[PDB]
Amino acid sequence: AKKWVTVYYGVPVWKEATTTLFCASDAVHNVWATHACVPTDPNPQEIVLGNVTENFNMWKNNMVEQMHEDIISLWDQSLKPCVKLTPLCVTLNCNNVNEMKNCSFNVTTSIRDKIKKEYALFYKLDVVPLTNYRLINCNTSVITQACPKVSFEPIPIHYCAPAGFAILKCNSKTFNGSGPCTNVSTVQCTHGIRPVVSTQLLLNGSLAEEEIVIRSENITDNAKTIIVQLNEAVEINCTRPNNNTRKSIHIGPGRAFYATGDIIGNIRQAHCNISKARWNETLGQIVAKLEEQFPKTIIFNHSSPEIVTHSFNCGGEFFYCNTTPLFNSTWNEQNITLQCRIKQIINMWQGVGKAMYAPPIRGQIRCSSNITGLLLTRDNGTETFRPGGGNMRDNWRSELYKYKVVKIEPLGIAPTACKRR
Amino acid sequence: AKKWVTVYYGVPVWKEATTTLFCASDAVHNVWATHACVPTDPNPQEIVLGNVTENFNMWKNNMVEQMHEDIISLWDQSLKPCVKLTPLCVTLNCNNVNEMKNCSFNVTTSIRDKIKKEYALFYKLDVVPLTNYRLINCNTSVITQACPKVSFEPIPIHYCAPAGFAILKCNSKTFNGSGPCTNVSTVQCTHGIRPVVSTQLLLNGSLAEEEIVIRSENITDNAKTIIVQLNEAVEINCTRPNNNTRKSIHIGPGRAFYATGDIIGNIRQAHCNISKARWNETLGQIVAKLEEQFPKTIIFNHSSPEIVTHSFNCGGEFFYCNTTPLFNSTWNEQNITLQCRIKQIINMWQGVGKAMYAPPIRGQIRCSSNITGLLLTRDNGTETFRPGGGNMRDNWRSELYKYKVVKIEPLGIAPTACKRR
Amino acid sequence: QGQLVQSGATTTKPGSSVKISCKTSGYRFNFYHINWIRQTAGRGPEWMGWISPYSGDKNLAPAFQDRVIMTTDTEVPVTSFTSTGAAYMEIRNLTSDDTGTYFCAKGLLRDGSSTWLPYLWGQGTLLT
Amino acid sequence: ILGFLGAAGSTMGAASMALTVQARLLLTVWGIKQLQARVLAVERYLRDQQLLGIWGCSGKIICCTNVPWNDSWSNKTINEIWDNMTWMQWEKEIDNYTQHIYTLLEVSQIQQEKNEQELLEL
Amino acid sequence: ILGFLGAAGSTMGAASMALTVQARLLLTVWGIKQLQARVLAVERYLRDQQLLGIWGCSGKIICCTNVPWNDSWSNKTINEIWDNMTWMQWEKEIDNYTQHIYTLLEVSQIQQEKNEQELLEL
Amino acid sequence: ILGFLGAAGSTMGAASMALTVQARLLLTVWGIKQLQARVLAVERYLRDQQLLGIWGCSGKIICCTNVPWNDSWSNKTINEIWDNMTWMQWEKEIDNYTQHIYTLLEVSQIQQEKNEQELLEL
Ligand SMILES: *[C@@H]1O[C@H](CO)[C@@H](O[C@@H]2O[C@H](CO)[C@@H](O[C@@H]3O[C@H](CO[C@H]4O[C@H](CO)[C@@H](O)[C@H](O[C@H]5O[C@H](CO)[C@@H](O)[C@H](O)[C@@H]5O)[C@@H]4O)[C@@H](O)[C@H](O[C@H]4O[C@H](CO)[C@@H](O)[C@H](O)[C@@H]4O)[C@@H]3O)[C@H](O)[C@H]2NC(C)=O)[C@H](O)[C@H]1NC(C)=O
Ligand SMILES: *[C@@H]1O[C@H](CO)[C@@H](O[C@@H]2O[C@H](CO)[C@@H](O[C@@H]3O[C@H](CO[C@H]4O[C@H](CO)[C@@H](O)[C@H](O)[C@@H]4O)[C@@H](O)[C@H](O)[C@@H]3O)[C@H](O)[C@H]2NC(C)=O)[C@H](O)[C@H]1NC(C)=O
Ligand SMILES: *[C@@H]1O[C@H](CO)[C@@H](O[C@@H]2O[C@H](CO)[C@@H](O[C@@H]3O[C@H](CO[C@H]4O[C@H](CO)[C@@H](O)[C@H](O)[C@@H]4O)[C@@H](O)[C@H](O)[C@@H]3O)[C@H](O)[C@H]2NC(C)=O)[C@H](O)[C@H]1NC(C)=O
Ligand SMILES: *[C@@H]1O[C@H](CO)[C@@H](O[C@@H]2O[C@H](CO)[C@@H](O)[C@H](O)[C@H]2NC(C)=O)[C@H](O)[C@H]1NC(C)=O
Ligand SMILES: *[C@@H]1O[C@H](CO)[C@@H](O[C@@H]2O[C@H](CO)[C@@H](O)[C@H](O)[C@H]2NC(C)=O)[C@H](O)[C@H]1NC(C)=O
Ligand SMILES: *[C@@H]1O[C@H](CO)[C@@H](O)[C@H](O)[C@H]1NC(C)=O
Ligand SMILES: *[C@@H]1O[C@H](CO)[C@@H](O)[C@H](O)[C@H]1NC(C)=O
Ligand SMILES: *[C@@H]1O[C@H](CO)[C@@H](O)[C@H](O)[C@H]1NC(C)=O
Ligand SMILES: *[C@@H]1O[C@H](CO)[C@@H](O)[C@H](O)[C@H]1NC(C)=O
Ligand SMILES: *[C@@H]1O[C@H](CO)[C@@H](O)[C@H](O)[C@H]1NC(C)=O
Ligand SMILES: *[C@@H]1O[C@H](CO)[C@@H](O)[C@H](O)[C@H]1NC(C)=O
Ligand SMILES: *[C@@H]1O[C@H](CO)[C@@H](O)[C@H](O)[C@H]1NC(C)=O
Ligand SMILES: *[C@@H]1O[C@H](CO)[C@@H](O)[C@H](O)[C@H]1NC(C)=O
Ligand SMILES: *[C@@H]1O[C@H](CO)[C@@H](O)[C@H](O)[C@H]1NC(C)=O
Ligand SMILES: *[C@@H]1O[C@H](CO)[C@@H](O)[C@H](O)[C@H]1NC(C)=O
Ligand SMILES: *[C@@H]1O[C@H](CO)[C@@H](O)[C@H](O)[C@H]1NC(C)=O
Ligand SMILES: *[C@@H]1O[C@H](CO)[C@@H](O)[C@H](O)[C@H]1NC(C)=O
Ligand SMILES: *[C@@H]1O[C@H](CO)[C@@H](O)[C@H](O)[C@H]1NC(C)=O
Ligand SMILES: *[C@@H]1O[C@H](CO)[C@@H](O)[C@H](O)[C@H]1NC(C)=O
Ligand SMILES: *[C@@H]1O[C@H](CO)[C@@H](O)[C@H](O)[C@H]1NC(C)=O
Ligand SMILES: *[C@@H]1O[C@H](CO)[C@@H](O)[C@H](O)[C@H]1NC(C)=O
Ligand SMILES: *[C@@H]1O[C@H](CO)[C@@H](O)[C@H](O)[C@H]1NC(C)=O
Ligand SMILES: *[C@@H]1O[C@H](CO)[C@@H](O)[C@H](O)[C@H]1NC(C)=O
Ligand SMILES: *[C@@H]1O[C@H](CO)[C@@H](O)[C@H](O)[C@H]1NC(C)=O
Ligand SMILES: *[C@@H]1O[C@H](CO)[C@@H](O)[C@H](O)[C@H]1NC(C)=O
Ligand SMILES: *[C@@H]1O[C@H](CO)[C@@H](O)[C@H](O)[C@H]1NC(C)=O
Ligand SMILES: *[C@@H]1O[C@H](CO)[C@@H](O)[C@H](O)[C@H]1NC(C)=O
Ligand SMILES: *[C@@H]1O[C@H](CO)[C@@H](O)[C@H](O)[C@H]1NC(C)=O
Ligand SMILES: *[C@@H]1O[C@H](CO)[C@@H](O)[C@H](O)[C@H]1NC(C)=O
Repeated sequence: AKKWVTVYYGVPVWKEATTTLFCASDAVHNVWATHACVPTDPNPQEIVLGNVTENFNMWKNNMVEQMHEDIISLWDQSLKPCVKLTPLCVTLNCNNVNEMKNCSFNVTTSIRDKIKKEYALFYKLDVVPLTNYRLINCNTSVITQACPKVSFEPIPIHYCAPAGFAILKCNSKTFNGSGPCTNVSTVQCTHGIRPVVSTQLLLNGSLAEEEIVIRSENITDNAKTIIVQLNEAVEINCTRPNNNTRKSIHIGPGRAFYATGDIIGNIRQAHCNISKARWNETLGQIVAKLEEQFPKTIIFNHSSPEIVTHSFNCGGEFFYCNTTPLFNSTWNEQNITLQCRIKQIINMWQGVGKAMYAPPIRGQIRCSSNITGLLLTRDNGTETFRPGGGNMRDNWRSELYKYKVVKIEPLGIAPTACKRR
Repeated sequence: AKKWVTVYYGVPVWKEATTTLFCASDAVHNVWATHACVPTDPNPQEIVLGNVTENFNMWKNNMVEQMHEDIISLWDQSLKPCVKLTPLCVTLNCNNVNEMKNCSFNVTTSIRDKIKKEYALFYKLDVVPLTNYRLINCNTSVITQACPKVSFEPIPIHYCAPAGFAILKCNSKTFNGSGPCTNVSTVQCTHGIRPVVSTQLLLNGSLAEEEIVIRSENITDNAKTIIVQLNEAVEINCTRPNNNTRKSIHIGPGRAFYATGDIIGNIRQAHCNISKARWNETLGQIVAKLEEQFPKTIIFNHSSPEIVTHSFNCGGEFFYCNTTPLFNSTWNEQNITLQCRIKQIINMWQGVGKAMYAPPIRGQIRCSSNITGLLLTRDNGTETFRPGGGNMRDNWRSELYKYKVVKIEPLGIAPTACKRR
Repeated sequence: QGQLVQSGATTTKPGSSVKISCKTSGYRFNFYHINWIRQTAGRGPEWMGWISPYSGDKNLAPAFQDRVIMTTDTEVPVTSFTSTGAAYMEIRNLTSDDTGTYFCAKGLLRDGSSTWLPYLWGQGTLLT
Repeated sequence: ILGFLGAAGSTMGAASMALTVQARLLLTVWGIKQLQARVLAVERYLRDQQLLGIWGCSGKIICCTNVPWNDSWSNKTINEIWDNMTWMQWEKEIDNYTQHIYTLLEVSQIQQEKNEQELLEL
Repeated sequence: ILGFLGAAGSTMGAASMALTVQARLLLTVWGIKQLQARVLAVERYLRDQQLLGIWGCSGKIICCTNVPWNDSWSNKTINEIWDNMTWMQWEKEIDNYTQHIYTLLEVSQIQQEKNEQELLEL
Repeated sequence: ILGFLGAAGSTMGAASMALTVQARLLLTVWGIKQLQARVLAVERYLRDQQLLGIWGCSGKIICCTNVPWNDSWSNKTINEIWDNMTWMQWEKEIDNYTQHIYTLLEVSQIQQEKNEQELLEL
């Protein structure tokens, strides 16, 4: 027979591409601005691609490089209207308590030529001696007070591909970071992802099915972070027991700096709690697969305060929990408690020259979370793994390993015995 | 025969229109933000329009009125994040050196209630007596320091017409500003245009083919600038030989004003150099065509410090070169050197109320450029031509004379002996 | 739709050579051929040959091939569809047999089968 | 052939051939300006496709219709149009009646599918 | 059937059936990003419709043409293509000549309405 | 006729005539708002053209199909519809089954070009 070209439109064929995704949320206002996202589809159309095998790689995946920049942009966008705490860069006369200092300082008020002497409390990590003190940032950057009405709540964010593009899933319940996934499905949007800012310990993330999996790029390369995913969360319970009070200080027309003053009741210690047994059985499960990739003995030690300690957000205040009572074991009732410090000024992500002041939360703080992951770093005759973190885009990468952006090219030409008149 | 209307789609017919063009660049960051332009097409499809004759006019051409506003917008856009030098508007106690003053002044530091006494150098054009001194702008406008990482480098910018529009070229190698060009070609984008900010002397521009051409609107009208285009560039060499030093002055949290302090080595004079012979043969060529439009004797004199002197940008600092040893001739080895002054504060283009502080460049400065144009202005029995400039949009106009925006209207109806069933 | 003015009435003597002009206006000079026709006292009308102001291409009858010098200038554009050009006419071996009225004629169309057909005539020039 | 708009100064008979060349290339300060021109490009294009649609020419490059050529528009012969005038010369001469013929093509298409609807009733 | 892209790993003969499923779903930091993807979606779509238009396939899902299958593109039989290879396997093998066949479909459409225009002259 | 939407309260038989009138006019705080409405206008329009395309009606204003009228949608006669009810009255009565008939038109078009493809195999 004879053969002519016949054009087909809408054929299942796709290329790997990189495009701008958009958000889809459910639903006062949070920093992630999830009220502004499209109302996420109540019916999430997941279509299973039978017989299909696709080549994934969570480490080249550009969705994490795009989400990470969206988080950084949402951070800067949320601090544009809020009050900038530049008049607080003044000489501080700080006391002690017994740890946060008791600092007093002259400040310009709503009237530009009258001075008041206010007092406030500042944690030692927020101040440095020049005795007289100052805020830690003043020789570095302008600081903006976080608006005391925007919430830091991680909200389930869905990432959707534009019309004419596609995201590909991977239902393989033992999938390691890269390679070919033999259980692929296409999705219009990703699942509910929470933009949890964390360090060393992945919080509130998505668990794994079947057994716990560990991932990496080149695991034999020591300078490559290890992303471990747990199959059963271990309960973590953190709290700041001090009953603090918030004071409004009018330092300008409408500019109201919220400070800390007086601890009602007992002075105590901000800390966390996880089960000694549940972290023992879970560290044992993490030890199991550190054999499937290695031979040797498995040593856990402390890190080599943003990165040295477990740093997250509990009710609004950024803890820095010493995780040495966590990674202190060698594998051939009881609560484990970490001593957490508290900062109010954070350098967010970069170091260009913008910091943020977290306004103090009134009363007592206690939050309960799920540690579902772990970011390790291996360094003789043994192998020691220390809590790493490496970079913040490893957090989103632990949740965007299942996904991958491809573009649809629906035009297809092929020969058949068919000629037009 | 009988005749019915038959519709044709995609017919070569265009109208003159005015639409928003976009940029296309090649490729730290420059003020022109050429990294943000579309990667310019490696294959520039130039299609020759045979038999076509189009009516051009570089003086009604709206691409220069649009580019000129894009330059002004890029200037304001590049100074939004940079530090604003309003605390420098303070009483200055200035010395001399032998010219730039040696000024000292109290300044608020990173701590809001402590004072330091800094010293710095400011050219006499940047200061005015109130002996005590101040910065020249303080009774006029807020000044923003140019970010010491954005470059003032003129980058080849391509202007492209949208889909459905067209730009028309003119390959006539003797084309004067207006009239009908008998060698037309269509282009998707313009050529590589450098947004060189200059005055009196066109720098680094596009030469002419065959002979040098002069242009104007109504050359008999004296109040109309003359744009002369050269066919062979004359080499200009400028330099600031003083070996200056940059000092970082922390005048706020993260706000670091870069000043000038101490001249290492010899104190000397910022100046330029062009060849006396090459400017003699080129002034002679400019004299040749000042006869083809006039009869008389051709006198060159000085202008009638932004406009009086040749003002450009050499390595980052804005010179103001006295061009009197340039235009001093009457036509019926040796270097010509101009005495250039240096400003650090410029009023950019407009005078609404925004000025820019160029941070000092460290070390020695020397740049080599090509003068390819000239902006003259004629004023008894003789005719004298003085260096003009007139307006900044004459600079882009010297490069956007070959181009013209037309819109495509591809629908065409016409009669043929053809009726549908 | 334009004028094709010619030269005057120049009368020389046999053996010499005469130059005849043909200045165009009001139409795109490059889009149409320029024909040369004459009517002598002894015959009737006789087609000599046309020249292409665009292609620079000449085609002339064999009876006038080794005598005629035929050239054109290049149009000076006035508008988008208007121009001003000139076509020139010379002859070699001149006699009193060639005495007659001579004109130039612009072509008829720009495409098809009657492209060069002498449509728009000049004014006439009386030879020797 | 000649490229994009290559036969702009050519006869209407020569330019009418290979019209798919001007049919292909028909479709923050820098960012907003560039997106502004991108949206306008699709609008101007779809207007022409909208017109070709309500004329029965949706998909055609050369499209014959039923509207007879009214000599009030142009009393010129076919030979003195397609073999002489250029496409830019022609539509300046028709410029006035161009809006009149757009209305004629639309009624000849609504009075063609309406006669077609009665045709398929049997 | 199977859904959106449901027959991506299926034979070209099975996937070619019910192609209207991948034809339907083809068409401030959050706001600008979302509007950026909305404009691009209509551009990529209209490019395919622009191509289908200048091929005579404007409105078709399966569209036969006149261009014969040059064996230089692929010397495979119809049976070892439509009953064996998948649509993603096929166009990787044709990837090079894909731009050559786009030019062939366009001239076969401009040399079809031009022969159609002479047909209706009688 | 009557203008844009001029026969909105008229019978379906009168409004069905001259439908090219509602077919023409279908296609910084002020700037972003205006560009927001410009992009949405092309999206809503192309959705209707996308639907008309995968029905074989790409280019049609009145388009007959193969799907028979299921009396479960409406047991009314043609005379008590086109000569009585208005176009806004009708589609409120069909509102439920409207999504069912969109699926029927799409399969009747994919099972028409597929039978057409076998037709041209001979
Ligand atoms: C720009 O605008 C100009 C002016 O309008 C266009 O030039 C004109 O083009 C038309 C058609 O393209 C020409 O009409 C044709 O004329 C030829 C005559 O050519 C023959 O005879 C010549 C002299 O005897 C001879 O030069 C030719 O030989 C070749 O060599 C020359 C070298 O000089 C080369 O330049 C030529 O191109 C030739 O290839 C040739 O032997 C005539 O044969 C044509 O008739 C045929 O074609 C038509 C259809 O086109 C058909 O209907 C006929 O039956 C026959 O089959 C046709 O009449 C005209 O002569 C040109 N010049 C003018 C008008 O002054 C130019 O094309 C435009 N270009 C663009 C890009 O727009
Ligand atoms: C942090 O440091 C702050 C100082 O910079 C502390 O604030 C001070 O706290 C002391 C108590 O520890 C207060 O002293 C008390 O004042 C009250 C008020 O009475 C006064 O007025 C009456 C008039 O009716 C007068 O008669 C009295 O003599 C007092 O002058 C008294 O009732 C108490 O007896 C006691 O004197 C200071 O007033 C208070 N100063 C300010 C400016 O607030 C703060 O407590 C420290 N906080 C922590 C957590 O360490
Ligand atoms: C612009 O004006 C500036 C003043 O506003 C000039 O700065 C001053 O420059 C002079 C020199 O010209 C300096 O004087 C020198 O100081 C050094 C430092 O030694 C001092 O400290 C030791 C302690 O170890 C002490 O024992 C000495 O006595 C000094 O007090 C001496 O080594 C020199 O001998 C000489 O005294 C000034 O210190 C300096 N002042 C400041 C604030 O910088 C500046 O040079 C001028 N620049 C130009 C280009 O004109
Ligand atoms: C992990 O998720 C839990 C549950 O969403 C978070 O606990 C919430 O914390 C906020 C603010 O502290 C309270 O308003 C909610 O009432 C809490 N919910 C529950 C069920 O207790 C917890 O803060 C999250 N952990 C991290 C690190 O983000
Ligand atoms: C004209 O162009 C030359 C060459 O691009 C410019 O010289 C450059 O100047 C920059 C900054 O001073 C240097 O980093 C480059 O290395 C220089 N290039 C060369 C080849 O020397 C010159 O500055 C331009 N003149 C003007 C007025 O813009
Ligand atoms: C406020 O200024 C006065 C000025 O006399 C000073 O005595 C006092 O110590 C200042 N307050 C602080 C907290 O430094
Ligand atoms: C700011 O001061 C701190 C003192 O704790 C010092 O460690 C840091 O290097 C300083 N940074 C700059 C930019 O001066
Ligand atoms: C933590 O895990 C428990 C146990 O499944 C679950 O009930 C709770 O919702 C989880 N919290 C989050 C924030 O995922
Ligand atoms: C994931 O599995 C593939 C094969 O299934 C293997 O090639 C790859 O090395 C694995 N990844 C890691 C990090 O071991
Ligand atoms: C992994 O890293 C080691 C060195 O750390 C190197 O020798 C090896 O080639 C790497 N393997 C891969 C697959 O990158
Ligand atoms: C904290 O202190 C406030 C008064 O400042 C009191 O009303 C509240 O009951 C206290 N809360 C606890 C848990 O002690
Ligand atoms: C954490 O708190 C929850 C609720 O208060 C409790 O059920 C769980 O046992 C606690 N776990 C640990 C390790 O403290
Ligand atoms: C963490 O705690 C251990 C003992 O539990 C202590 O030795 C270590 O110094 C602590 N880490 C830091 C950073 O202080
Ligand atoms: C462990 O912590 C939980 C909550 O954090 C608490 O209820 C429980 O009593 C603690 N157990 C011990 C032994 O401290
Ligand atoms: C700074 O202020 C003091 C105030 O006593 C004054 O004496 C001194 O002259 C000032 N410095 C300058 C440079 O004016
Ligand atoms: C600012 O002061 C200068 C003094 O050199 C004067 O020439 C200028 O007119 C003044 N401008 C205004 C707006 O006061
Ligand atoms: C200046 O002219 C010389 C000579 O042609 C050339 O080599 C150089 O690249 C030119 N510089 C610029 C910036 O155009
Ligand atoms: C340019 O040339 C045209 C004719 O070619 C003439 O009319 C016009 O005056 C010239 N322009 C100038 C500035 O002389
Ligand atoms: C040019 O200007 C002169 C006066 O300067 C005027 O008389 C003449 O009409 C002008 N010509 C044109 C073409 O504008
Ligand atoms: C300029 O001065 C610096 C020291 O400030 C010196 O290192 C450098 O060599 C000097 N350059 C010249 C050209 O003299
Ligand atoms: C300008 O400098 C270049 C390179 O340094 C040199 O070749 C040229 O001769 C100089 N010309 C003049 C006029 O100084
Ligand atoms: C330029 O130089 C000449 C002498 O070379 C001098 O007379 C004139 O004043 C200078 N121009 C200015 C503005 O100072
Ligand atoms: C002219 O200038 C160039 C560079 O500016 C220099 O190399 C040359 O020596 C100078 N010649 C004279 C005579 O000054
Ligand atoms: C031609 O058009 C005129 C109006 O422009 C109309 O009155 C006349 O009836 C028309 N004639 C034909 C034959 O179409
Ligand atoms: C179109 O109308 C205008 C009315 O001003 C008239 O001058 C022009 O001649 C008309 N066009 C034609 C082709 O007749
Ligand atoms: C096939 O294509 C080649 C170029 O790829 C061409 O030279 C040849 O003529 C074509 N043959 C057929 C039969 O189409
Ligand atoms: C396409 O061209 C490339 C050239 O690098 C060649 O390697 C490849 O084999 C070609 N494709 C086919 C299907 O032959
Ligand atoms: C009518 O539609 C119903 C479902 O709504 C279906 O079950 C029935 O078979 C259909 N009948 C006809 C004749 O189309
Ligand atoms: C459509 O469904 C609703 C279900 O609530 C029903 O009330 C309504 O009558 C239905 N429409 C028709 C025309 O029957």
